[PDB]
Amino acid sequence: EQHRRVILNEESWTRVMDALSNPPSPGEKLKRAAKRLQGM
Amino acid sequence: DDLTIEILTDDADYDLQRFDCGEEALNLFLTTHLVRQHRNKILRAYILCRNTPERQVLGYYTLCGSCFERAAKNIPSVTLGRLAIDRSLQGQGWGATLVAHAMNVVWSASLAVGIHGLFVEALNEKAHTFFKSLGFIPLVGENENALFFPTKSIELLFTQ
Ligand SMILES: CC(=O)SCCNC(=O)CCNC(=O)[C@H](O)C(C)(C)COP(=O)(O)OP(=O)(O)OC[C@H]1O[C@@H](n2cnc3c(N)ncnc32)[C@H](O)[C@@H]1OP(=O)(O)O
Ligand SMILES: [Mg+2]
Repeated sequence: EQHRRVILNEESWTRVMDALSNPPSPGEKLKRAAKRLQGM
Repeated sequence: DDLTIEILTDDADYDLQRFDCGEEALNLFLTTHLVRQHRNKILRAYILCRNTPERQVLGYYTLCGSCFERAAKNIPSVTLGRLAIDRSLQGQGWGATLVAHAMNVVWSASLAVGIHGLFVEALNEKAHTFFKSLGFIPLVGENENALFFPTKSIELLFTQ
């Protein structure tokens, strides 16, 4: 049972709930990693 | 490049003994536990290797289906439990590409069955800073060593 059941505290829960309603815009670093993945 | 990213292939042999990412726990996991756990369906192992018949592993990641719940509603997700990059390839942007490859797998699976997000395990502070630079949302208290990236953000990355 290695991180297959995330039992979130109320604050950690809201962070996720909020990440789903307001999804982060992919940053410049992540976009670079995705450009590398394209060429493979 | 010579390097490729693939799911471990069940009937193949990999060069693993030489691997060193600078953390004994990850090295050990690769050279003694990764193959048995993948084959027993405990986790899904993905390998960054040289694309030669000798197949020299230079990095890996693990994936497992999971679900987040709270205390006193459930969300079905995927967890990246382990990520490692061999010393030789460090400072070359390979670790992030592995997380991006991870994100493309999780996205694909959401499109097929319905998965809402990607969770990650950050055991030390150096990793915590890594996933945060990739836009992972840091969780608090009991969930300190976990960060989350929604499927919708993953979708944006390969769609935008
Ligand atoms: C903890 C200790 O003191 S040593 C123990 C080591 N710990 C671990 O291995 C734990 C697991 N490891 C991790 O969390 C991560 O894989 C880390 C911390 C090892 C980072 O691995 P890296 O592959 O070096 O990171 P990444 O894939 O982003 O690329 C290396 C860096 O070069 C940069 N980079 C990106 N693309 C490229 C490129 N094409 N060329 C050159 N540099 C690049 C990135 O900005 C990246 O920054 P980072 O070092 O802040 O991550
Ligand atoms: Mg690298």
